[PDB]
Amino acid sequence: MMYVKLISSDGHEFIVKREHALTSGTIKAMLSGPTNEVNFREIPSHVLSKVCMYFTYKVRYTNSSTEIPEFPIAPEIALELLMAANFLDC
Amino acid sequence: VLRSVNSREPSQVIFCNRSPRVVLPVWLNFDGEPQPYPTLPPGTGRRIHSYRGHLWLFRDAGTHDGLLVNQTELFVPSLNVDGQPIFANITLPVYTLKERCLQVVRSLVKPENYRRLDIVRSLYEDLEDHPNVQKDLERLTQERI
Amino acid sequence: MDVFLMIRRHKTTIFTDAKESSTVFELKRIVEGILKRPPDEQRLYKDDQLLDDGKTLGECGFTSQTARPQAPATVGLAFRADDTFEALCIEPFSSPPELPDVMK
Ligand SMILES: COCCOc1cc(Cl)ccc1[C@H](C)NC(=O)[C@@H]1C[C@@H](O)CN1C(=O)[C@@H](c1cc(C)no1)C(C)C
Repeated sequence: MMYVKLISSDGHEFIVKREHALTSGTIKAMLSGPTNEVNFREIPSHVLSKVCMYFTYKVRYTNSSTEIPEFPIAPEIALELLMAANFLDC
Repeated sequence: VLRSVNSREPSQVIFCNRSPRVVLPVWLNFDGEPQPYPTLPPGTGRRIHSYRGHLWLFRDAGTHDGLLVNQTELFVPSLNVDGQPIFANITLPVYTLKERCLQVVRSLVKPENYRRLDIVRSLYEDLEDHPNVQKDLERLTQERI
Repeated sequence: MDVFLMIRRHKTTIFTDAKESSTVFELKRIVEGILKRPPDEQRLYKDDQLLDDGKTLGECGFTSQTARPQAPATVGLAFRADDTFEALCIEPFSSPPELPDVMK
């Protein structure tokens, strides 16, 4: 697998499969242009870690007959995760 | 356009709720009006008597979040072979991360208070635009043609 | 069975999956492909406990029950600098803010 690095606003580096990161149309544009690193000045590590779990969840469970479990979100991060999901279009 | 066909041909069905949600089954009547049926607790089944050509869809009873049935939006009972009931497996879809966040924020904030959250105005309108069967029937009729 | 992991060192977090039957050493080969450090310059931990190369991830307690796509299990990683191994150090993620009043 090609991996890409997604870097949070506080400098945490998340290394995820490229195919997983391409779940986000926004990330696809930042990697392709009109590099294998993307910096998110506005997404802290407690939010970007959850976005990466969402990518893993989505690729695992898309087109699956196996019963799908709930993607869990703590109340404390919901507002910031909503703003990140809105920017990332995922 | 989206309505049950009045076949009068009995079709036995198992509603199998394989979701963690309380499920609202909805029957599209012969005029296309949604009729709600009694809810199913999480991980439970119910034997129900329906008819060939009848249209059903399934929602979260509390929020009207969309659910899948046999991996699609609509369930149509068909012919029972050797008296075997038709399985309707009701599952969570893979919600977008955005729709999943809107669900959690709607679950925590009274709709009078959406306007008090510290977010862009476009996101207030996304919170306020709750899932609704009537909206989805409008969408589904246009996708039909 | 696939197990879903976060392999963590300092400010680095790798999201990957592996078989329950795959070995600690085979996971070091995964980390080598990504961070370009050979297995013999790597230690892997479950919490504070050093894991043995020849053990399966299942035997080290990474199972489908505990290592899920939406809640992956954490593997600690330490590098050998020259002679000796650094202590296992994992930087915590940032802290969420206080719940707003209207979400309480
Ligand atoms: C009533 O008292 C027992 C509890 O009724 C329940 C309760 C649950 Cl939870 C499910 C089904 C049922 C009942 C037996 N069946 C139904 O309502 C089925 C499910 C759909 O196909 C519509 N429908 C019908 O009967 C229609 C119908 C009749 C004929 C002929 N053609 O259409 C309607 C006119 C109501």
